[PDB]
Amino acid sequence: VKLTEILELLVAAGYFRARIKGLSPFDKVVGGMT
Amino acid sequence: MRFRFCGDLDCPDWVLAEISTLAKMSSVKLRLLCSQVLKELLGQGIDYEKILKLTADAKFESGDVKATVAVLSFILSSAAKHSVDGESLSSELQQLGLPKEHAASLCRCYEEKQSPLQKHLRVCSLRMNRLAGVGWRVDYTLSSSLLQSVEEPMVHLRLEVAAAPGTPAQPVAMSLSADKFQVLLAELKQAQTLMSSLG
Amino acid sequence: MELSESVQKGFQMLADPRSFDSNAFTLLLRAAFQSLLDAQADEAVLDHPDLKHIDPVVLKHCHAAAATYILEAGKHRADKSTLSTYLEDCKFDRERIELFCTEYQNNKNSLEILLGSIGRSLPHITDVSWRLEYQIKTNQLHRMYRPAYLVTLSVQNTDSPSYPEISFSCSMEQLQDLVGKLKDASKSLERATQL
Amino acid sequence: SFLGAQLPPEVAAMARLLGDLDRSTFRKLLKFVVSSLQGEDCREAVQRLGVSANLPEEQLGALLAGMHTLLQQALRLPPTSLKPDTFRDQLQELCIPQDLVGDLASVVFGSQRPLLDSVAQQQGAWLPHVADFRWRVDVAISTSALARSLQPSVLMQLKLSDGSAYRFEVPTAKFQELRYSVALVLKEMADLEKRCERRLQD
Amino acid sequence: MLLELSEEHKEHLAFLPQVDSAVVAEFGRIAVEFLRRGANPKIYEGAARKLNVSSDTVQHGVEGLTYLLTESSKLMISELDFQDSVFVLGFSEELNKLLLQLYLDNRKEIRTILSELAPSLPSYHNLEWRLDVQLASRSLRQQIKPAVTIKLHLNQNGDHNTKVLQTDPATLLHLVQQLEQALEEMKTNHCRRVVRNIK
Repeated sequence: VKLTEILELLVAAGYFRARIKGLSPFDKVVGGMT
Repeated sequence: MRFRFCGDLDCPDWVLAEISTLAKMSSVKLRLLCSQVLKELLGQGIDYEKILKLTADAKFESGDVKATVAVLSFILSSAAKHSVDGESLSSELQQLGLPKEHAASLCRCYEEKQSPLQKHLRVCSLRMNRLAGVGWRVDYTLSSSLLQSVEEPMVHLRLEVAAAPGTPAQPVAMSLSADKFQVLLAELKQAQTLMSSLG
Repeated sequence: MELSESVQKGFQMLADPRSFDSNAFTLLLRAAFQSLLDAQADEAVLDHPDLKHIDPVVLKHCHAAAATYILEAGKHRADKSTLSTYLEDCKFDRERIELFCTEYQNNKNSLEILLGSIGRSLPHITDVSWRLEYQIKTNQLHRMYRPAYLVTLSVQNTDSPSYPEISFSCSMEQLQDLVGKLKDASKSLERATQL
Repeated sequence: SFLGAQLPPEVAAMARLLGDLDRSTFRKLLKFVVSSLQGEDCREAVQRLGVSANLPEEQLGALLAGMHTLLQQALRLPPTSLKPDTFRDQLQELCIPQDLVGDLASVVFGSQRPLLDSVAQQQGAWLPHVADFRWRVDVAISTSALARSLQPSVLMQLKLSDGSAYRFEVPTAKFQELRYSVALVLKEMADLEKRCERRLQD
Repeated sequence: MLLELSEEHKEHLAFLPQVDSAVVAEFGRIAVEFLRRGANPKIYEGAARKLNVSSDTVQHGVEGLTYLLTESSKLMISELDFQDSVFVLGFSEELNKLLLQLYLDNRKEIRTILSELAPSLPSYHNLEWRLDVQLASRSLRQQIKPAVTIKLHLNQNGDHNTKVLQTDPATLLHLVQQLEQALEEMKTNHCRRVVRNIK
């Protein structure tokens, strides 16, 4: 899965809920963009 | 998402942020730093010189240090508040993304001091007042201008009461008739019987 | 519940058919409750024409005994089983045991509201209000550009000298901290309902 | 919605009680809510209404709490931001009966509103205000330390709305600093108003 | 926008070009040291004898230089507007560049000190809470009366004050609701425009 590229970006932005192991990929990506 | 050490709540965003600052230390010095904060929670003082001396490993700036001590104090106090075991704490810190070696180290120090922590946290729990001590004198009255012979005992009480730790006790001083004293002592004994039924 | 020898002797005289008939027992018992609960200090509360044949030293002694037992039974949340036990000990008959319980039950709620109104307590918070301002300038510093909250609590108690409003200011971090503390407190009330 | 993102529990409770309530009693209650907002003590009149309607105090409390919250949140909105059509629509999503909606709308938009606005504006104050300001201007001719002084000063006395009062003397070098400071703040209030009208109003 | 240097303030600063820039660097050091710690007039008579000028000449130059840095930091004047302000004084590029760096090095620290001067309102420090149930009194022997005991800690003028208070459960649910609506306001479009435009 290609998520690692964009989740590295969201963490580097300071959206740390991309680190939580338990949320679904949609919540991480779309939540982080919001 | 909800966590036991957070009190059956989702993790605060400042805690989840600064958990990523803990990962920046070695696991060997994250464990040493826990010991310094935990000593302070146990009332044994804190060694800022040592804290700064070891965190130079990671080249922390003083804003990193402040945030690191704050989050360790939160995690350890709040696990002890809710009586969370180190087994649960390790598993659920890992869910937040703390590395497994850092999770380990952090919880093997909590496991050692869990019991004395909770005894101290009960002593620190909110009080309005504390009775620091009692003094008393009993007098016998012989005669007066107001009554030619009296021949009655009288009591003086002084109660030392402390509003906050590290402060001198306030004295409450008063005088009582022997009738007022008798009824006061009898009432306090009834209160004590009820207290003993609760714990 | 303990009762002094003075109170017990007063009840032993109420238990007599000779000293008090069933009529006088009812009228004195009603006067006992009235003198406890009425806001009027009715000094003639004992001047009922059917009570007039009783020795006024005995009458006023049994009236204070009754009132004292009523307050002690009330304080200790006495159930009818407790009341009936003590009355039969004082040699009451089945008719007067019924009469005492009937009057006590009628007045029980008023007595318990009275006993519970006595005390002192902390200042009670009753309301809150807030202002949001954006900080522009000081005579020493330009471009402050930070929000502040101005909070006031309304307290409503007079058990000790006090001032009715507590005012303080919060930054964004201080108000977020404060709200978290009050929600932590509120979450503990919820847990206590699971007991 | 003007009630925010999630409906307050007291408003949801009240809105289901309204289905059982006679409109005569509703309009009696609404007067007590409005007059309480204007600061009038109503506790004894509410109690008489309770026994008159045969409402238990558990239901009075729920009704009064729910009505107060709804009016508080609506009356705090400017007429640009809540208007009769959108208010009426939003209240119908609560399933409030339409006749009671008309009574509520008359309170928020009718001739009651200007007195409510006046009371709501009083609550922005947090620090005390000047209630009175008196002075005298004196010249000292002689003093223990100087055969001739000839030096002016201003004695000032302030009374604040707090009920506090202060009497103090001002050197003329200190009066010049005070006068300068006050005129400066007045310039900077006027500049701030012009920033707001040209950027926040559009 | 630009600094309006008064004629006396200009006349004090006119000492700066009269001596080597290495001495002006020393004036810069001692200037910010006084802002940091407090002034010590005993140095002015030392520099006076070293420079063959009066002690008032040293004092005026240095205290004028401190005011230049203080007013620049108060305004947060830009580097471009700073130069346009300073070029009313005639001295050469080397001194102009020295002063600009001395400003930008220190404006953030000075602004921290200048923030302490504002009108001193009381402010929140901390809150403690305890869930109490009252079970008996002298007058009435069985009860359940739940209350939240609150201890509110406040600052003013650097002095801590504490107030002990009480709420019932339903009032505590009202308190959270109202102060959550307070925090929600900063997210509304109205307050967003203020933050966006008043800058």
